[PDB]
Amino acid sequence: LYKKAGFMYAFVNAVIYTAKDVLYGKALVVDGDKISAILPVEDVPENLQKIDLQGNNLTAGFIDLQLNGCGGVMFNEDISVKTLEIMQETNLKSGTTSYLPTFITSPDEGMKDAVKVMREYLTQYKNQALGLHFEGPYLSVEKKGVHREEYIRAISPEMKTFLCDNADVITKITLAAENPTAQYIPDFVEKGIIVSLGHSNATYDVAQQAIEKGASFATHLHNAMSPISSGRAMGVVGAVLDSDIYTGIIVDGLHVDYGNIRLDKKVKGDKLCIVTDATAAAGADIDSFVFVGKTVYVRDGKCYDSNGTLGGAAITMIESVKNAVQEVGIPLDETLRMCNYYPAKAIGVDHKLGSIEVGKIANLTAFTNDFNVLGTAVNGEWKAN
Amino acid sequence: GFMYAFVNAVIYTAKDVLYGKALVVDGDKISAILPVEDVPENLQKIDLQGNNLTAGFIDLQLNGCGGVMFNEDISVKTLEIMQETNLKSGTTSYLPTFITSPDEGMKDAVKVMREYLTQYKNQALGLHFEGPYLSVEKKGVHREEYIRAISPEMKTFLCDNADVITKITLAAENPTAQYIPDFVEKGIIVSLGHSNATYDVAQQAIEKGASFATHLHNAMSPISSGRAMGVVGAVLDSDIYTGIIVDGLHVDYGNIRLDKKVKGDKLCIVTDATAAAGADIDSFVFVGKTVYVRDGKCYDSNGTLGGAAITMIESVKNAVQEVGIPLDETLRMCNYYPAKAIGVDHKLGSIEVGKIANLTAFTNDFNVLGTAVNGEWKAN
Amino acid sequence: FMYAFVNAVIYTAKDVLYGKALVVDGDKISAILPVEDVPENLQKIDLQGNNLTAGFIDLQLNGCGGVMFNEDISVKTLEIMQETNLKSGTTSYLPTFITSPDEGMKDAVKVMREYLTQYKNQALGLHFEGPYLSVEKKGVHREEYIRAISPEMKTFLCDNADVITKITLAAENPTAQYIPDFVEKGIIVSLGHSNATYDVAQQAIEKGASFATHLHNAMSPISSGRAMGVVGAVLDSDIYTGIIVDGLHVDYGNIRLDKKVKGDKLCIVTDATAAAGADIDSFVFVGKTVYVRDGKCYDSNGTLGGAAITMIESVKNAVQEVGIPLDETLRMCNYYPAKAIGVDHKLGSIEVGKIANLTAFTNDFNVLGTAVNGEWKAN
Amino acid sequence: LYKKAGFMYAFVNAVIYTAKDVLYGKALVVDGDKISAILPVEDVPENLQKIDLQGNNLTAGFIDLQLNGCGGVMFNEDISVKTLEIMQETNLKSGTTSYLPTFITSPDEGMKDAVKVMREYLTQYKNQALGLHFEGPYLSVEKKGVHREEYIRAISPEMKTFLCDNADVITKITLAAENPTAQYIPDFVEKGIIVSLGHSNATYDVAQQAIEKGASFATHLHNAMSPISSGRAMGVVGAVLDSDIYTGIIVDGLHVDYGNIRLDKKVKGDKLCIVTDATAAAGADIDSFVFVGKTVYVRDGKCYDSNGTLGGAAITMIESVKNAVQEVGIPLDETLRMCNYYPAKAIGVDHKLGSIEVGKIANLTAFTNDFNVLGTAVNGEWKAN
Ligand code: NA
Ligand code: NA
Ligand code: NA
Ligand code: NA
Ligand SMILES: [Zn+2]
Ligand SMILES: [Zn+2]
Ligand SMILES: [Zn+2]
Ligand SMILES: [Zn+2]
Repeated sequence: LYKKAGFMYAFVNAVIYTAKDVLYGKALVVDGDKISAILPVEDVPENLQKIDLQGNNLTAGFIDLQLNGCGGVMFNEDISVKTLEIMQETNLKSGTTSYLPTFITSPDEGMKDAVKVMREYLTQYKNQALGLHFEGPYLSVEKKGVHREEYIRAISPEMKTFLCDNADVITKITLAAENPTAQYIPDFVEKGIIVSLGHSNATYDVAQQAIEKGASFATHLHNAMSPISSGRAMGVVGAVLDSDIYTGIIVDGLHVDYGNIRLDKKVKGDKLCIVTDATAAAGADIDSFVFVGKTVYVRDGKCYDSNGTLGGAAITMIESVKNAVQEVGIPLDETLRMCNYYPAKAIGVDHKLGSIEVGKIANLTAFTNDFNVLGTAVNGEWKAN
Repeated sequence: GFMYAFVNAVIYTAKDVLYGKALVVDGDKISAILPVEDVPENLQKIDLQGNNLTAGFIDLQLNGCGGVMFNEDISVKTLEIMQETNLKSGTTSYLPTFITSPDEGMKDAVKVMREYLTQYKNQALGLHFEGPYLSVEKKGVHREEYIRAISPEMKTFLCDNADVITKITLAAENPTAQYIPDFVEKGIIVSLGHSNATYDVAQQAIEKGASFATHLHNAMSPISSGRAMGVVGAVLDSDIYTGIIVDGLHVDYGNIRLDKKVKGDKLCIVTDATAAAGADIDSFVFVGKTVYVRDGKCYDSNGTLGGAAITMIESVKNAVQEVGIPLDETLRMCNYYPAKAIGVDHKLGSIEVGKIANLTAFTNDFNVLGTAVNGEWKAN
Repeated sequence: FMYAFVNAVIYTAKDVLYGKALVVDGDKISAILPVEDVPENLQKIDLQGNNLTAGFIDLQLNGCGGVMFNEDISVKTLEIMQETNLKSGTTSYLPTFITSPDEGMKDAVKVMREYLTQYKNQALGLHFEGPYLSVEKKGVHREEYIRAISPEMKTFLCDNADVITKITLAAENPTAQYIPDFVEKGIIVSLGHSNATYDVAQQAIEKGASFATHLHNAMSPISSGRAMGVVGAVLDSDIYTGIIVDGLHVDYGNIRLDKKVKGDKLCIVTDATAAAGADIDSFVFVGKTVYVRDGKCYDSNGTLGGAAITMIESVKNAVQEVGIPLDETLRMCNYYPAKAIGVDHKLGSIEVGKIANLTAFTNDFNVLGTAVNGEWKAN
Repeated sequence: LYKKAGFMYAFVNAVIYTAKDVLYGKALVVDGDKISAILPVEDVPENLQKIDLQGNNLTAGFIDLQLNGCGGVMFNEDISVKTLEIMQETNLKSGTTSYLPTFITSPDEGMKDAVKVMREYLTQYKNQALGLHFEGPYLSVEKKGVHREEYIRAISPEMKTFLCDNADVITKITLAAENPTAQYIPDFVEKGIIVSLGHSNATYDVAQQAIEKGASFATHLHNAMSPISSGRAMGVVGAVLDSDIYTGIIVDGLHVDYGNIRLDKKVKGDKLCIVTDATAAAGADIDSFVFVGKTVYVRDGKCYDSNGTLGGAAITMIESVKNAVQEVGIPLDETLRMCNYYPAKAIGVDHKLGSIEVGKIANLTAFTNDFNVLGTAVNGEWKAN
């Protein structure tokens, strides 16, 4: 009624990266919040409103599976619907239409606050911030990174019930394979929570046991992980590489050498996902921020604490696309799949998001060949950058 | 040597698709491939506005264009017009194609090719004699009264003039095929075409040295049964390079899908174009036969097609949008593979340092922005 | 009853296994395990380093071992064809009943249904090749019997779909209107003996046809750049297709091209006749005299009337003359035909829980024996 | 020459692994020391005597690029032509027809003795022991392994001249990328010596510099190398993997976990070579041997000195083929290439050795599908096991 869902409109004069094809000479019709039609550009009804993308690129909006903050805010430091709204709006400037608010190692009280804020946000917004990613606290202090040792712990039976009871707003939990909490991996998976390995010093065998129990993701590969340290000690890194699970990797050139990403892409193929792991530094100009009481300084696109340990990243998805194409040498269409289609599959939202197919949600990103985002559509709502 | 740079382009090198790079031209050569932010500040830049840059296209079968036909006006001026017309659709090199007709015109065409080559490099490269040593059953629009078998005198003439003859298309069942080893030894590419030969007779010609096949499917014995594979089957079941027309009228797009799957990096795109390409005409004459031009189709009185009205950049669009070949692979079918098919790939057909700066810039709706020929840039 | 095959290279359809044993339990594949883990007291068949794979499935087979299903419509014929098949590694097949009067078709349905009350996973179901063909591509099929289906015969076939696996018909025959009806009833529809244009053949595929019968043979070919025919529609499609690999029906070079295009959709069939696995000089095939001279079956005019080849002989030719790798060739004889007719959940590959229909063979392509429903019999 | 005159014969009833094809129904004709023809088996000239391989496999003879000893002898301990003859004869029992005698970290005098012995051996034998592999002494103390710290050193200009002057009998030198000796890599390469990286704790950058200066091989990947220890520290292992050089790897399941081999094969493709790194225990039944003053014990397939340091391998090429096929999961035809064709390419003898093609040398191995060697041909001369 009254065109509440909007007039139908069409993107024209774009190269369309659908995830399965690269389309030339086609137009993309949006109807309400859905991708309506993909048709020859000269068959678009003359009465449709048209967005002329001037020969640039159009793809499904990026999905960022690990995001602690951006645009000057941190979810841990300000647990509110407003923070989530700010992060969503900031993400659009870099082509990211959905994300997982990532809430790291901290007391039980804030975790329950996070659950309340997520459920409140989800009464108002769909297909944007999708669900919580609890990164910690059930980690290993030997691979704590910037996480506070005093909060790294094993799960109580009551907290296990709490998280299972609230699985409808929890997309992912990152935990250590050797933490006693790994006993509950089948319980989490049964409730629909993605279990991901991270901040873990486990051996190869112990990591594979957690994968066997149902862990299906690995959090920022190489960072805070036991590595392949010898021919006979493969660690969490080797376990993740020598498996079929999806894995996230940061492509800022600072967390992981581009050479390592080249190797990891050859091994992992269509199971390697790009995440930002971004902080308040991303999409803003700041000199420091607070991360669960620890001050993280921002200098030269590096986010590090006073001892030089990296605490998140300052990168965005479209910047990550550019680095993967230009420095890692991944072809553009495959790089895009690592930012939309593969993360969608990794958390099981791919029936409605992550690729350009008729009937899926019109979450979309337009971008140039020098990797500037021109605009986004979220639920069919186009907003130029 | 004048130096300048192309910037703000996606560069298709034939081996890579480069983002964030610049291309530096020095005289007639590709001098450097650099991060765009490392271009020396004293170089003028051509800003390609985010569009595409690739090696200039090479058209291995081109009868005419821009309203002229090489058979009808055998002159250096004709070759100059064809070259100038070709630039508008991204084609920086071509083989002037001279079809079935009497000996005297063939000798004129050799004289004109030599005169052209006293002046021009890396443009019209050398003659493609298409015929007359063909078969009458697969003549197409070629004149039956001129289809013949070669005399020892004309065999000597052609080998004596191999310095300006790039390719000869002949029929595998024509007695002229006995001379395939002679032609190849003199440096002439032998192409199979206009031939009704059996599979076995075609395979014999390939074994003797034929290394190309002329507009696959058109004027060829087909695969007519499980047991009769003909010339088409011999070409497909071989390692030879093959040309194909991608106008959607000479060959069904589904046939091109199959042939690409079989032939991979041996399938080249040719236009086989006529006076109608790059012009707005309704008919033209082709060795005395009028050929009508209607809706991109060139056909004679019987509806036999006589060449095409297509260009290389239009063929690129059709291969990408109708056949489903990826852009970078389609471009290779228009520059890198034809370069290799005729042995000019050491200097042309790909973007690498030290090769000739024959370049084509084009948009994603397949309009050519301009070309460089021997490093000299001209916007369309 | 439990036993294991040991000392074999096991082609499972997904992997080529070395150092493993295959345990059979009753009629099922029970376990695949390291050979040194097989208990001492478990009975073992030692395959002496030779090859083991899922039994072959022949989707087009008119007769063999001296008998023709059309000519001798009986359960005994199907038993003879099955036991003959085992000698060349073929554990399941579709009895193929060609273009002939309605009454014989009804006889075949009765016989097939009676056979299936006694035998499982062997002769699977009928292949009716014709009569709804075209006279321009009749081959040895009798022109007088090629026809368009009546509403009464359409009802009979759909009523008896429980024993009809496949129907081969021509895309330009008016019978093609009923392709969705046949498909809804569980009958595979295959294109064959058809002079259709590309467009009319693609129309039949869009309507539900999912197979093509002996590619190149009795089909309109790709006759030009612009006329792709039935051959072109099948190749430029995602449907399964059968091909004969006897070197007489189709040039090996054509099979090379067809394999390059169709990949995992190209299935090997024998299209064999009474001459396969027998020593006869001629036979009559629906009134047509077919002479047998050194492995070629042809009528007086020289038209091929079926083949004298077996599946293991086709494997050899596919490997040695076409150049297809052994593991891929075997898939064209078990896994891909199982998928083409929808029995791949129980047959066609070596996976735990599937039926133990198995074939053991040497590297010069002699069959050492078979298991059918787990029951091993050496050649 | 009162040895047997070279004649013509054929192998029939074999599956032939040529390195480019797997042939069924073919025969292989030998003429003198050359592969003469590959023909349909029915077309074999009827006058020829025929070896019937009874349906088993036939491939080019294996080339072992790292071999310290076998059959009860160690080249370091008995620097003699007789030692090289015993190793070659022992090698035949496991399908290996060529090898590089490996001489480890030792004083200059022994190195000069080895050059002397290698040159005299090559006056008598072709296509067998091909030339020396000097593994050390220009290594690093931090990754010395079983090599004596007191002998690890940097090369003098006189010893550098000696090695370069004798490059005609030296196939390969393994050195550490951070050893000052690495400055001479271009000199060694210009003289025709393969430079391999090994026993090196170098950073990724220093290792890539050595590769840039001409190093084209890496010695037993993972073993005695700096690993990829984090996202930002890729070490020698990462430099080798993220390059196009050939590298050798031990496939005994004890030096390198099979999962690591899986990963390295996915990364390296046709650049990964199998070596044995074997010792006097290979092809013998001994409980110990001496290796430059140290007793090395043979226990449960392991070779280790009294303090438990690994000192070579007890594995043969055919056993490694079995492990690569059954434990790593590499297809048989690709596994064979890692044992003949790729090592041939790695040291530049592929024009004459390493594959079954007409005109190449008839160095051949016949083996069963339970990976027992039935026999070999060396320079066309067949000898059954
Ligand atoms: Na959830
Ligand atoms: Na020439
Ligand atoms: Na059925
Ligand atoms: Na040397
Ligand atoms: Zn973390
Ligand atoms: Zn022509
Ligand atoms: Zn038939
Ligand atoms: Zn070592």
